[PDB]
Amino acid sequence: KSIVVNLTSRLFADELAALQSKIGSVLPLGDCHRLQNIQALGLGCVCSSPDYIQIMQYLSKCTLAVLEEVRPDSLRLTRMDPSDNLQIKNVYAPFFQWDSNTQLAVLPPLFSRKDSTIVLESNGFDIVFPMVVPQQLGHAILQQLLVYHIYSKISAGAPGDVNMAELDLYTTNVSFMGRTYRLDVDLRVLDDLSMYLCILSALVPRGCLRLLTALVRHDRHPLTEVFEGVVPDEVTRIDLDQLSVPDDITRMRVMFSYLQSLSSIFNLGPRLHVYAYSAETLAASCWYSPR
Amino acid sequence: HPGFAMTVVRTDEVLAEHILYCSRASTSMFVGLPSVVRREVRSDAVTFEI
Amino acid sequence: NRGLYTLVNEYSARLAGAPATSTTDLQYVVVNGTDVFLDQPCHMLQEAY
Amino acid sequence: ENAARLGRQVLGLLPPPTHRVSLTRGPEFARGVRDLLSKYAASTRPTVGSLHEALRQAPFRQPTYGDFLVYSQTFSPQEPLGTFLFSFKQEDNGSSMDMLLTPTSLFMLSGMEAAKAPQTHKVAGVWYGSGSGLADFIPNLSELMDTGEFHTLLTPVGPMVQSVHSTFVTKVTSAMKGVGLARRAHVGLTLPCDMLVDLDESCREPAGLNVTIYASLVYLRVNQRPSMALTFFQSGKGFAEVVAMIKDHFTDVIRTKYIQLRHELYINRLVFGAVCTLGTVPFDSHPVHQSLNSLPVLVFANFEAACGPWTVFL
Repeated sequence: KSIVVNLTSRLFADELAALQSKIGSVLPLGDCHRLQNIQALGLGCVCSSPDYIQIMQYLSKCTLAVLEEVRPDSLRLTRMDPSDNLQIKNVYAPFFQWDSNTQLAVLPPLFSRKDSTIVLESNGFDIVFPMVVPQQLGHAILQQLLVYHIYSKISAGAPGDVNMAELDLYTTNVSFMGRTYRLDVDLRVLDDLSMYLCILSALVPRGCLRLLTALVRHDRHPLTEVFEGVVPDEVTRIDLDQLSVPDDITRMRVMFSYLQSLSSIFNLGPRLHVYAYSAETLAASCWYSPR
Repeated sequence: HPGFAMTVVRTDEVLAEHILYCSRASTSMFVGLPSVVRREVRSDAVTFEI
Repeated sequence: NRGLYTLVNEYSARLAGAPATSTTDLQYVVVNGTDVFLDQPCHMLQEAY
Repeated sequence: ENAARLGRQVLGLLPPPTHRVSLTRGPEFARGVRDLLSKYAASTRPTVGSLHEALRQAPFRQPTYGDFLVYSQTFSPQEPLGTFLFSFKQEDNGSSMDMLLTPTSLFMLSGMEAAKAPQTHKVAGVWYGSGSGLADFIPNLSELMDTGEFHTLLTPVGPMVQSVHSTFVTKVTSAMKGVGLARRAHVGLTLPCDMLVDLDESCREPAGLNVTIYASLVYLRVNQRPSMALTFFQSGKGFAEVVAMIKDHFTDVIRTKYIQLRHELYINRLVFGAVCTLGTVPFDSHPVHQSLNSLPVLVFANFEAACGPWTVFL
């Protein structure tokens, strides 16, 4: 399991020690054979105006690999098999202090570039590293930066609605494993989930009264009698008569499509299970299970 | 001086070189046989355990 | 509290209750007992020098 | 002499060499292909020596053991070998410790009722004299059950392989993938009959290759206090059915839960349960009933362990 990345021009002395640090790291790779160029590794086809879902869906359709050795004339990889024992070093920027016996995930990069990418000028192609965070932190790091991306669009048009003293108190401070992390924010990555979670935000109250009043019969499931008394009072006053029936179909053929493509991007599985970790050597043995 | 004295407690280690005397024929040992059990076959090397 | 021939058997064999570490800067509490050779005689006599 | 005996044991467990047929010379190609076909024809006949040669091809993947280190009062010396193990990792301890919760030790943290569990309530009290030594080490046994965050802290690990118990520190070895080899027998996962709820029983579904074991951790109230209840399931019906079958099992709990939530609504109170994927038993390997001291315990065989993330259901 070895992949050689040839370099037709030799490396600089500044670009060498930048990769001597990141000697163990998970990198996406557009095909799984070995004779590939510098333009193949990393997210450079999609990150170098980046969009979120195009990168998140790319990682599940990809073959990740692990650096092992950084030599001057070339680079050397290691293809990471399904359910394969390895040894991965924590080198990722910014630092998150992994714990042993966790479930690491692989996310697209969404912070600043000097932590994400390494700028190469020996060949003119900047390689892009992904975001390797524990699973419970990587989903709490994004259910706030998607909240922060909403209020930075409300206060851009209506600036009297959002208090900046309370917006940068909760959204940029994440506490996990008893440790508070302050995250760096100047977001053009999450400008599609904000336009999918909001284009789905209005159709759900219209959709549940349309679908509770359709499923009324003698053979009703008994639990839906109880789950009726949770929806608020204003949702139970929606006039469905202000729309036509051929317009009401397209508020389901579009409505459910933002309940599948928005759901099947968070249940994506390029994850790996660390089973041994040391906090000062930063080394971690694991196994990688796709999906 | 506040209104109370105090007592202090430490622990201190010593590298001591020891003398073990053990009389004749006390223990009786039972030695088995070495049994090689192969466990791992990689593409690079094959490891064993005795 | 037991009979003293049970305490002589327990002395050399089983390590006592939470002694110090070895070759660490701040003298932590020991664990995992892999290569840990500690002999404390103050825990049995209950005295300090 | 004794060094030559080991030379015969290592050279009898080596993998078979790959056939090197030279495709550049004339007669060397003819004598190398002939030894492929004088050797497949002697691996097909039903004689004993042909079956003697057939098992050296060993494409075996291996179990990956995890060495834990638990306090001895949160983990009994009387634990059956093959008990499932969880890991509770709420915070960073000052020392390198870990909290491993067996399903009979997580019965004392939960406080679920003994009408559900008649036999594992007598067992969980006779091993744990007060239940305080567990509950003293979790300061949030009410705020992690109210908000619904206890299942986010458990990571499933696997069955138990070795338990070196001592006075203050217990060494516990698990098997996180594959079939765990004892430390030599194969340790199968042991669940009580009190917790395991089958789905394949009925009054002709396909005999698939594989059957899976799930773990449900369900939030509920007892004595008007937050509690929970952990049950185990076993079926091979695919993921869409079982989540719809677990909702049928907990019909009587949800209807008695939202009588109180119809009064008042907090958004901390809506999340209900979480389904994990523990591992895969092979098909029609029936579990063998055993008893401990009288505790009905189903021990499986060839249980290889997996690890699924906790997915919510409601």
